[PDB]
Amino acid sequence: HNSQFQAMESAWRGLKLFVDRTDFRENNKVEILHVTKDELLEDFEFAPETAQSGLYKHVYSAGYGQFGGEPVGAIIGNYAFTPSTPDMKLLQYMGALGAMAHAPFISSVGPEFFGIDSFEELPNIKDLKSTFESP
Amino acid sequence: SKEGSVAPKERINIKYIPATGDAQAEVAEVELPLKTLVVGDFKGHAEQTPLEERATVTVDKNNFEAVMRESELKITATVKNKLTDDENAELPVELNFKSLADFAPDAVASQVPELKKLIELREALVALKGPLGNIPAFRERLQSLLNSEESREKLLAE
Repeated sequence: HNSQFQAMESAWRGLKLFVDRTDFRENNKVEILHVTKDELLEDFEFAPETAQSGLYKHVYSAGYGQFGGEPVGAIIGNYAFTPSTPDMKLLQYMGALGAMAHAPFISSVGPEFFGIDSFEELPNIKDLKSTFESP
Repeated sequence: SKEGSVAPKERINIKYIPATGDAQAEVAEVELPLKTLVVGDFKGHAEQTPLEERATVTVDKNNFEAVMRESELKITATVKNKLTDDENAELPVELNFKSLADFAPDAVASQVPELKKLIELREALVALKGPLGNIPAFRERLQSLLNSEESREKLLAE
């Protein structure tokens, strides 16, 4: 129940829920990449163009952009997105990566994305359309 | 508004940009509805504009309540006064019609101020009949009002 243990248990036992359900005999493979979420935006700040990034090497060129290599279907983002600038700059650089390798980037928003700071008060929101039209 | 693409090359460069579309606007021979023009005196006067400038309004079942309201059928006439003992009395009225229920005597008498006090008289008498026969102590003080004649007439003017 520690913030170092549980966040590194859910990120790893949740992978086992993705390995146990998917039938690998029926033509399925899954690649596992160790990044951290703060490293990844720096890696898009690393290259001057998204077509020379380090994540572009593992999504496009080591997979899809490769003779005979198996191409990438989707990118599981094991992240907790905020609506801040270091998380809208990442998704701007993941939508452009997803439009090059033809693979949608699936991840999740956090409690703080909706502005509630504790998650079980989500049905108490009586107008969620006006929340998204905030500056 | 730019699709993310790759550098072009001897390999093939698939990109997704949706296309403008081809409609080829389809023929539709709509038919002529049997339009009739109901002509005739529909208000209570003669309008001063000549005929070539006034308009025709289209009425169906859904907008008949709006055509009647915007016509402003204002019927002002002098009718006979039968509210008193006078036979040779007359009493003009003022009518404003906005719905089909305004022809009914609930809304005609509501627009006559001499009849607004008579429905209010009846509404005051229907209000009496409920608590009248339930409490038998009302007739006990009718005889007290039969006894106290001075204080009763001072309160009737109020």
